Amino acid sequence: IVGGYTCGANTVPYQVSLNSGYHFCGGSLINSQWVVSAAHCYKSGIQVRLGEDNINVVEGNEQFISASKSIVHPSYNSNTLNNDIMLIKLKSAASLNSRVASISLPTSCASAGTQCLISGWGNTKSSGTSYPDVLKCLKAPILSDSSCKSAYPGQITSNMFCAGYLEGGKDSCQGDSGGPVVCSGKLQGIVSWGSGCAQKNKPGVYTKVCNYVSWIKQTIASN
Ligand SMILES: COC(=O)C1CCN(C(=O)[C@H](Cc2cccc(C(=N)N)c2)NS(=O)(=O)c2ccc3ccccc3c2)CC1
Ligand SMILES: [Ca+2]
Repeated sequence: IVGGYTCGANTVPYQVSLNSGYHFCGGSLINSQWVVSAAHCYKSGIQVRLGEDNINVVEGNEQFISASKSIVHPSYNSNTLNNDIMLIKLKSAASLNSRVASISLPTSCASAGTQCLISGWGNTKSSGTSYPDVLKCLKAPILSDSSCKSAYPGQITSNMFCAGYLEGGKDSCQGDSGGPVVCSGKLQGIVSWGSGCAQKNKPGVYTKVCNYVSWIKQTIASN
C-alpha cells in the first residue's frame, strides 16, 4: 500500500495473507472455511495465514491453515485480468473470534464516491520496493466509470472498477493483490491491477465482487 497508514494489530480481522514461504498475496475471509482472493494469485502449496499483523513475527492470534483447494474463476483471462477472482477452501475451519472474522458479500454494487478501506502487506513505494512488516491501510473512494475508462481505454470490463486518487501518491501495489476493498462493511472489491503504483491518472483497478455473488455462493455450495 502506497500512501497508506498502519492499520493497527487485528483491526482488519478478515484480512488474510497467502503464504508460500513468504507473503505473495492477500485475501478475505468470507466464512470460517472460505477465502476470496485474486485469480492471478493462484499458486499450489498455499498456506493461508489469519489474524496477522506483523507477518515476520509470531505475536499470537495467528492461525496457519493450508488451502485444500483453490478454485480460479473458469473464465479468468490472464492477459486482460478479466474475472480476476479465486476462491480458496481451507483444510480446516478457522477459529472465528475478535481478531479473526469474516466479511460480508455485497447485496448490491457500490456507487461512485463511496469510500472504501483497502489493506495489505504489499509494496509501499511507487518508485522502488519496500515491503512492510505490519498491515497497511488506505481509505479510497470508488471512481466513476467514465473516469476509470478514461484512465484505461479499452482495458476496463464490466467486472472492474477504479478506486483511488488520480493525483497519485496513494494506491494499492504488488503484494496487495487478492486483498479486500471493503465499503460500508461489505466486500466490494478485490485488489487486481493497475499501471504501476500510485501513478498520476492511473488509479487501481479492482475486481467488481457484486458481479460474482451468485457464482461465489453457488461454487461454495457445491464444494
Ligand atoms: C497476470 O497477473 C500478473 O502478472 C499480475 C502482475 C501484477 N499486477 C499488476 O497490476 C502490477 C502491480 C500491481 C498489483 C496490484 C495493484 C496495483 C495498483 N496500481 N493498484 C499494481 N502492475 S503493472 O503495471 O506491472 C501491470 C499492470 C497490468 C498487468 C496486466 C496483465 C499482466 C501484468 C500486468 C502488470 C497484476 C497482474
Ligand atoms: Ca505474525
